[PDB]
This record gives sequence, structure tokens and C-alpha cells, in this order.
Amino acid sequence: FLDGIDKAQEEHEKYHSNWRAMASDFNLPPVVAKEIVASCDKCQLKGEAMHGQVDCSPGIWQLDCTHLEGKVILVAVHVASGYIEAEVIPAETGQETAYFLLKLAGRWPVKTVHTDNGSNFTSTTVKAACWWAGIKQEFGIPYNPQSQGVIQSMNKELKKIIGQVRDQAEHLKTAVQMAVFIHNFKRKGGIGGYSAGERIVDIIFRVYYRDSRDPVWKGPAKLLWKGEGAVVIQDNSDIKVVPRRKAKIIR
Amino acid sequence: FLDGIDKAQEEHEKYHSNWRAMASDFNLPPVVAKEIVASCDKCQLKGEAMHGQVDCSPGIWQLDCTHLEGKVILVAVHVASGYIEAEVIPAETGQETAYFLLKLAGRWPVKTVHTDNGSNFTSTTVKAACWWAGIKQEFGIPYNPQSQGVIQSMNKELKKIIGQVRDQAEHLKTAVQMAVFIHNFKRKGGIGGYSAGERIVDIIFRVYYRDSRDPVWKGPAKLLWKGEGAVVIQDNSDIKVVPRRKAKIIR
Amino acid sequence: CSPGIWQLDCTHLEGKVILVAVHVASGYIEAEVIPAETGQETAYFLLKLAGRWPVKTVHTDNGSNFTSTTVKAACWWAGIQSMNKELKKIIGQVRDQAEHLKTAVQMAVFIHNFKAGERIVDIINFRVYYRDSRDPVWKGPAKLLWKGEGAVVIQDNSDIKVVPRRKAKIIR
Amino acid sequence: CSPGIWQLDCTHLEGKVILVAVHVASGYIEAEVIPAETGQETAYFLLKLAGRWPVKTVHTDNGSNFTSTTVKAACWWAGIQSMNKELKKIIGQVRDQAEHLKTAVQMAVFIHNFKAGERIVDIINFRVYYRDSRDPVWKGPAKLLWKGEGAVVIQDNSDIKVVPRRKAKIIR
DNA sequence: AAATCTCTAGCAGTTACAGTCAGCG
DNA sequence: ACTGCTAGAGATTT
DNA sequence: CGCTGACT
DNA sequence: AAATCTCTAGCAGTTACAGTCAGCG
DNA sequence: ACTGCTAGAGATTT
DNA sequence: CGCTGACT
Ligand SMILES: [Mg+2]
Ligand SMILES: [Mg+2]
Ligand SMILES: [Zn+2]
Ligand SMILES: [Zn+2]
Repeated sequence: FLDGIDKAQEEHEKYHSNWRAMASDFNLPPVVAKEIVASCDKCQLKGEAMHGQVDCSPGIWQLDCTHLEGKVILVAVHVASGYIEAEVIPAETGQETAYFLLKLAGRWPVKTVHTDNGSNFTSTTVKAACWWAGIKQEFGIPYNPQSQGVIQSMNKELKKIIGQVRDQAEHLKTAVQMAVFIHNFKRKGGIGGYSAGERIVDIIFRVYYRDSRDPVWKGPAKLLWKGEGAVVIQDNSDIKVVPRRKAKIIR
Repeated sequence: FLDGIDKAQEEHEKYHSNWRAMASDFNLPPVVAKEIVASCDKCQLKGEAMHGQVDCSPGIWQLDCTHLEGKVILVAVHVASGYIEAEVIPAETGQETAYFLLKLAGRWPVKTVHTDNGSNFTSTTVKAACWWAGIKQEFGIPYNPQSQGVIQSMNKELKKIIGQVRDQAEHLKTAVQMAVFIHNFKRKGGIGGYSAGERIVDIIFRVYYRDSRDPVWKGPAKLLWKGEGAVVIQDNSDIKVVPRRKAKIIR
Repeated sequence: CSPGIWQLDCTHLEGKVILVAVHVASGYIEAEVIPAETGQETAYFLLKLAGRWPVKTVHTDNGSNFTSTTVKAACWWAGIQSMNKELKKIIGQVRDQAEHLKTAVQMAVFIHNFKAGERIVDIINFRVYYRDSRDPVWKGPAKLLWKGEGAVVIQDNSDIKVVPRRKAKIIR
Repeated sequence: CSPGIWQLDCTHLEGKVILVAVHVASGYIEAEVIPAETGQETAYFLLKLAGRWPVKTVHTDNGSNFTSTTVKAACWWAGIQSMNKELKKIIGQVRDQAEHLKTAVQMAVFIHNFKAGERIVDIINFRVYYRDSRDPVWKGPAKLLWKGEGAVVIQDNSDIKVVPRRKAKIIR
């Protein structure tokens, strides 16, 4: 093509220059510069720089645990209304969770549950429970907590409220349900200045990626599917999902 | 005033409601509602939600260390040009740093240094050095790394470049200075598409707060001074600085 | 009839206590296994219902687990036979479907309530809030022109829009 | 004369090696204590200067620490007497001001260079970039109308502005 | 005052331990 | 074959 | 010389 | 194509260990 | 008495 | 019964 290209590829393969550097230095255009950059493997680390949007449907209920004063709280949430069904778990295991989902189905219309791939929520007991109750068990990415993001924020506010009213109890579970009362009925804002009971009642290629807490971005893999927020891929019959923030596509 | 106010203060002092709740529920205006909220101590946690702007003057030079492969790197930076003077430290102590600042004064015009309150940079050796060289030693907040933010980002890119060219060496310090070459002369962008040598040569009340990694926000204290980004305060002759993101003022 | 009316009761199935609240004006039932007769788990229960539904009044008797001053304090802070036997018979039905009793208790409460939920919904044109692609800001009141399945037909001030149900909320 | 010209040399003060590069066309000197005569610390030194200044050419002799192929490889990747005695005399002066020799070496380099810096600046109207309050975006080319002390007088397309020097950069 | 932008902490499984040195006894 | 968010605090315009 | 606390 | 918004990871002193359970031997 | 930032990657308008 | 790995 032009010997500037060859020396640009030697230059690049010694220094890994960016596209502006090779382009302006060796008097080249930006396109072929970005093709030399994009032809490289090592330089392709950073991802797409964009969050998604969690599914906000009436029949969805987020679910996750947290930790406080040595105790393990479980928290159920409605995506739309910000409502809470929180309680203390005496010791986290799957059976107690299944009993809790039975408790949440007997009070609130549940259709499907969106939580993480934690130990409990994959057990068979939970599966039999949501099976009996006509509830669809959905999961998300393991190492992308923001996929559950809604519930995570609730923990903050829940803990925040426990900062205010822990001196009004001799036990934890009491103050927990007190915080639930405050957040669901006594605090207002958001939609139109409603508390969560008012809202909840009103409603009712070459693709590089990383995972596994491994900052070593992965080699080329075969894109299977593109949606809005995550994608599905194949690296030697390794069918897997990746969120777009943690991935890059080479057309 | 109005008995709605008294029951609003009982309500608040039992549930710590927000201003919209008391306001709409007990049929009150938002101002006195926010005065009941602002009259409270516990509810006043969150801060001001705003970053500042680091001083970007020619005579400033950021300075900080980092860690890699068991070794402790030291990094000097120019705020304006993005230029680097990086090297390996064989074992971090203050004397070696003072020798490094002497090395950086004998090559580059230094006027003042902006780094953190780490062990080294407070020793007397550094003070004698910048004393001899006419360099002013400035410090920042302890637990606000973003005050040095510039240099922190450099470490990322520096480490990023070491991801690309670590296979071109039998030793670390070599690849370090190689990365320095790449970033300062061979990469371009930012201002007008310059590399850092081109730029560097072209140039040449009641106030609640927290610190100490302590999420317990502090009781009322007497504001001494207000600037743009941080403030100075007094809690029983405890004269101290706080950044505004970690503080709240009650007029 | 008033919405904030709850009738309380308890039974002793399998020699184990079960404590039940009933929304009178809808017959809506929540029953939970209480381990022990006392004001502690009682006030725990009314504290749950307090933050699970808008209680204003509980109708109950002179039992010792109810006259306990812990009840009066937690409630100060907070501000039918044929149903007992209904849930008794349903528990009899689904007892062999689940080993633990508490399980089948909540299964009977589930059966009665859904197999009264929409009744309490009935006790208490439309406005729509929505999000576009790559703009997590929630958007203004949108005049609902049609509610579909998987998509919805809205109108803002200048744009009749399609939005999938995964990015919408419909509130009066 | 060319800017990318560096003359190399070494001396042995206190029985310790010192390696010095000199910008010929400005006489600008950087001298560093090398622990041992070899191509390793040498190529380390030219690798530093390579990323500290835009080298194109080094003029040097047939010493073994220079003909070492490590020099040729690191340099392939990379692409006066009266000064030696000048720094020798200055080192003689400030030797008693600092215990370690390397210290006083860099003190002499400091003395010579600043007490040649602005010479290399001289080897290689104005445009101004600025930031307002609570808007970390960097702003467009602003026509410098006056450079002050602690503040500067700029002009954008419609607003002659004051900006403190702590929020400005002035580049040709 | 009354609305309407604009923006950030902390939530995410979680910390007791290392490394230095000015200052006080 | 899936997806970041929430509640305050402060400017700023009606 | 300890060693403390203070920040990293 | 050539510019000009718009937005996010990781940098910040740093991790090897706990807690469960579906699945495979 | 002091203050978050940088470099890419992707839409989008000239 | 181990125990592995996998996610939290
Ligand atoms: Mg979780
Ligand atoms: Mg630091
Ligand atoms: Zn490259
Ligand atoms: Zn309060």
C-alpha cells in the first residue's frame, strides 16, 4: 500500500502507539491508523462505556441478602414501587429462602424473580417453590452486581434508616421491620410523592471480554448474539453472556 | 405556632420522616418542614454532591508512589502537560525521595509540589531538599485521594502500558522507562494532539462532617472558613479542613 | 366499612401456635407460625403488618400475648371463624404436599388469597412514566392511548410513542 | 545545529563512576551516578534520556560500556571537557553541603542548569484553555488579551473573561 | 417561594494487618 | 439467550 | 530506645 | 469521512479466606 | 488555611 | 461422603 504503513506497523508493534500518533507522525489518514490499532490484540482492552436499563415490569421482584451485626438480612423488592419485604434470616440457607418466597407469594402477586447466581437461589428447593407458585426464576450475570442494581441501593437506604432508629430496640429484627414501615409508608417522593404502598397498590467478528475478576481481557471470540446491554459469545464452544461495559466488538 | 408542628416533631422524632412526608401528610408548607428536618441531628448525613478543581499552574508537580510486582514505583507528574518522571524505588523511604526531588529539580523547573500526607513526604529530609531548591512543599487532605487525582489516573495508564510491553524486558525498571517514553513522546491527544514533551516545553453555623474512614458523621462544629471545594472548621478547638463532598453546612 | 380494620386470632394446629390477621372488609388473610405465645412475637407480627399494610385498628381479645405492654408500645410507635376453619381445611389439604407445617400454612394463605389480593386493590385517565434507550432519566407524564402486551402506546406533548413494557410504569 | 544531539562522557569522582550527557547546542547537562561500568546501566541511562528528552543522536567513544550490544538494542528500540570540569568544580564546592556524593552531583547539575533549561526551551498570538466553576470540562481556544499574575484576561467569541491562573493553560 | 435541572456516596461476599517516620516520653 | 440505581442537596429559572 | 499515632 | 458531544473503568495502602450447594466421582 | 481525573469508544451532527 | 467449582 504505502511503506508508511509498514513502518507504522513496526512502530506500532514496538511502542503500541495510538491512532493519532501514527496518523499525524507518518502522515497517514485516521482510518487506516485505526485499522492498525484495531488490528492489534494487546491495545484492545477498554469496553463500550455505557450502562443498560433493568427490566421494570409489575411482575418482577428483586431479591438479595446482606450483612449487619453478624446477622444475614434477606431483602425482597418490587422494581416499580420501591416497596420492601425485608426480614432477618437466622442463618442463610436455601430452604429458609424458599419459605420466604412462599411468604412473599402468599401476600403479593409474584410472576418472576430477578436475582443473582448466589448459592441459595440456585438450589432445587427454590426451584420447586417457584414451580408450585407459578413464579419464573430468572438469573443475571455473576460478576455484574449492577444488573440487580435496584435492590443494592435499597440496602444503603435500609442501613441508613437503621442508623437513625437502632436506639429504639433491644433486637435487630424489630428495627429492621421498623425501617420497612418508614420507607414503605412514611417516606415519599420519586414518582409523584407517594410512599411505596401507594405506588405498589396503584400498579397492582472478534469480541474481547473479561470476567472472573480477571483484568486480563480475553482473546478473540465469536459473537453469537447482540441485544441492548449484554451479548452472547463463543470461545471454542464456550457459550457465555457478557455485559457490554466489559466487552468490545471488532466488526 | 400550629399543633401540626408539634405532632410533626413527634412524628419526626419517632420515624425521622422527610420533608415531603410531614409536609403533605399534616398539611404543612415545605419550608417549616425542611426546618424540622434541618433541626434534626441524625438525618443530616449526606454531603454536598460536588467535586472541585485541582490547581493547574505551571510550577506544580504531583508526586506519589504505587506498587507492582512487589516493587514500589515513584511517579512525578506535571499537572498541565501530563508529562511523567517515573522511576523504580528499591525500597521506599524518605531519603531516596529527597534524592529524587533533587533529580527532578536539576532537570525541570520546579516551584511547588502537591502530594499527600504519606510518611515520606513529611519527613525533614524532603523539607531540607525543597528548602535548598526553592521549592514549596504543599500537602492535601489525608483521606481524599481525588485531591491528587491527576497522578492517580497516570498510574492506571502507566500500568496499562506495562500490560503492553512487559514481554520486552528481563527487568521492571526498563519497562517502566519504556512506558515513560511511550506516554510522553509517542502518544498524542488532549490539548491539540501533542505528546507530553511538546506540551511541557510549550508551557515552559453547624457543620457536620466525617473523616478517618468513619461513616459516623460528626456533631455540630463551628465553620471557620469557606472557599471553593473545601472548608475549615472547629469542634472544641479542633481546627481542621474538610472537603465539601464529605461535609454539610447548617446556616 | 373502613380499610384499616384488622381482626386478629390464633389457633394451635399440630400443638403449634398460628397467628392470623384478617382484613375484615375484604376477608384478606395473613397467617404466620408464632413459636410461642407472648407479646414479643405478637408485636413482631403487628409490626410486620404495620409495614406490610396500612393498619389503623386491630380488633382482638384479652389474651395475655395481646395485653402485653410490648404490644401497646410497638403499637403506640406504629399508631372470621369460617375463615379460620377455611384455612384449617386448606391446611388439611396441602399438609401432605410439604413436610414443614409453616410451609403448608403459607400455602393455604396463598391458596385463599390468590387461588382477596385484588379485593384490597379494589378498596383503594392514566399517567405513564417511561425511559428511552441509553437515557436512564425517567420521563414525564405520558397520556396512555393504549396498553398492549409487551408494548404500550403513549402520547407526550408532541410524539405518540411505542414503548416496551420493560421500560414503562402505569399509575393513575 | 540540530536539537537531538547529545554528547556522552563519564568520569570517576571519589573512585565512583558518573555518567553525563550534554546537549551540545545548549550545553545542557544531566549527570547521574552509575554504580558500575557496563552497558546495562548505560542503556538504562540513554533509555531515561530517551523518554526525558527527544534524542536522535548520541556521540560517544569505543568504551566497553558503550559498545555493549544492549546499548544497540535499547537504542534500536528507541530509534564538553570544560563542562566536565565545570561540574567537577561545582561538585567540589557543594561536596560539604551533602554527605552522599550522588546528592551533590545532582546539586551541581541543578546549579549549572538553573543557577540551560530555558536554552532548550529556546531551541523549540497565544491560545488559552480554561475551566469555570463547577464545570470540569476544558474550554476552547481563548484569545489571550493579557497575561497577569494570579489572573489572566482572555477573550472567547463573545466574552472577555477573567480567569485565575489556577484554572488556565497558555500554549502557542 | 415553587419547580426544575444537575450531581455524588455507596450499595455491591469482607479486613485486620504492613511500612514509615515526626513527634512525645 | 440481557441490561445501574436511589435519595437527597444545591443552583437556577418561573 | 520505645512507641504512638497517623497516613498510606 | 471529519468533528463534536457523551459516557465509564480504575486509580487510589491491599487480600486470602468464609458460606452454600448443584453437580460430578 | 483547599478543590477528580484521564484516555478511549460510540453516537451524532457538519 | 468427598469435594470442586462457582458465585456470593
Ligand atoms: Mg447478591
Ligand atoms: Mg499517595
Ligand atoms: Zn498496539
Ligand atoms: Zn429526623
